[PDB]
Amino acid sequence: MDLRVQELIKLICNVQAMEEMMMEMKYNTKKAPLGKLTVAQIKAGYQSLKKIEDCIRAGRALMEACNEFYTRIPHDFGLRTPPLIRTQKELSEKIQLLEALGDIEIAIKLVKTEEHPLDQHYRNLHCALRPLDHESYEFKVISQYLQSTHAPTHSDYTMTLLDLFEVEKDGEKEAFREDLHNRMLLWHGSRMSNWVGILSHGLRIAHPEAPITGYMFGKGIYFADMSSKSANYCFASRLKNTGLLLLSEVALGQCNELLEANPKAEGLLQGKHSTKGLGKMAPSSAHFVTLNGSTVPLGPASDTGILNPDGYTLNYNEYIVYNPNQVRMRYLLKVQFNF
Ligand SMILES: Cn1ncnc1[C@H]1c2n[nH]c(=O)c3cc(F)cc(c23)N[C@@H]1c1ccc(F)cc1
Repeated sequence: MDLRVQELIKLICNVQAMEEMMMEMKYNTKKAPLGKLTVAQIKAGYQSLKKIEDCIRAGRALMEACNEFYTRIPHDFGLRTPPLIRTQKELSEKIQLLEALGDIEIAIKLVKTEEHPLDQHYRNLHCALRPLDHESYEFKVISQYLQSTHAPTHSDYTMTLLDLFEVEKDGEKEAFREDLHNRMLLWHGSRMSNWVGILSHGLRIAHPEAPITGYMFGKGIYFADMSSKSANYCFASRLKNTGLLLLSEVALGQCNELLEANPKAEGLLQGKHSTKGLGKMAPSSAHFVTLNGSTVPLGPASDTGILNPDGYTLNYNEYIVYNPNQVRMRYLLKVQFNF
């Protein structure tokens, strides 16, 4: 490759990192190594999670259900009683875990070699990654957007743009809902473990067997107009301060705008093309710009005056599309997190 693209590839294709990351989520790799991971294993996971969600919707069976889960998706809690899976946060953790294994299952297949390995990993992605000049117009806007939509309540770090690549995933230009109005350039963040999957298969909706209570606005692909909302889903740390952020063209269409969580939001569409969870603070439109016919919601964020008298109010917006054909990957940011 070019060196910058080589180091990116190195970075995301590091299986030792993937292993470290999974141990950090308390997954037992000694017992179920990542190289012995299969689609069937991971479905078995979902099927046992579904059975747990069932017990929370209904009311004993939960101990049977949690055990089956831990049998099929081994964990490592050491000498402590393995905890039960009982709260919304807990179940959503288990889903973040399984998603991640699916992306690793994918990476491990892909990183197998027959050319230099890094050049092989790269080719098998089927997605052009192109480093951009830091003096260029596109880098200017992206930096401004990165910083200017850093949310005031994600004050625990800053981000530094280390490097920028334009992304072009085979298939996407053509599949894309070019026709839909309301097209915006929006963020997506994810665990480092997941990039080989996302680059090679694209952003995907939730797995079919995934429990729906995990998903605030149902099983779509989620985006923010607030860089740090997305960046939080990188799960970076002082120990692992290099992450990646995605910018994608998102064909939003008419938005069904929602004040609070509804996992059945997808059936609420009834003609519309996306869900938008309304936030307290959002970038203001007097400040937007256009990059290749996609609106870029430049910061800073302002009180939108939005309020949910019924309960919890979102701090910042989110957008959910329920078909990959509404997403076109566009730029990938290499970001240093400064804690
Ligand atoms: C954890 N996860 N797995 C796939 N997608 C995600 C999240 C997400 N990933 N990345 C983003 O940029 C994002 C931007 C949002 F405004 C909102 C988001 C996300 N919510 C998604 C979410 C959060 C909790 C949950 F239980 C399920 C889904």
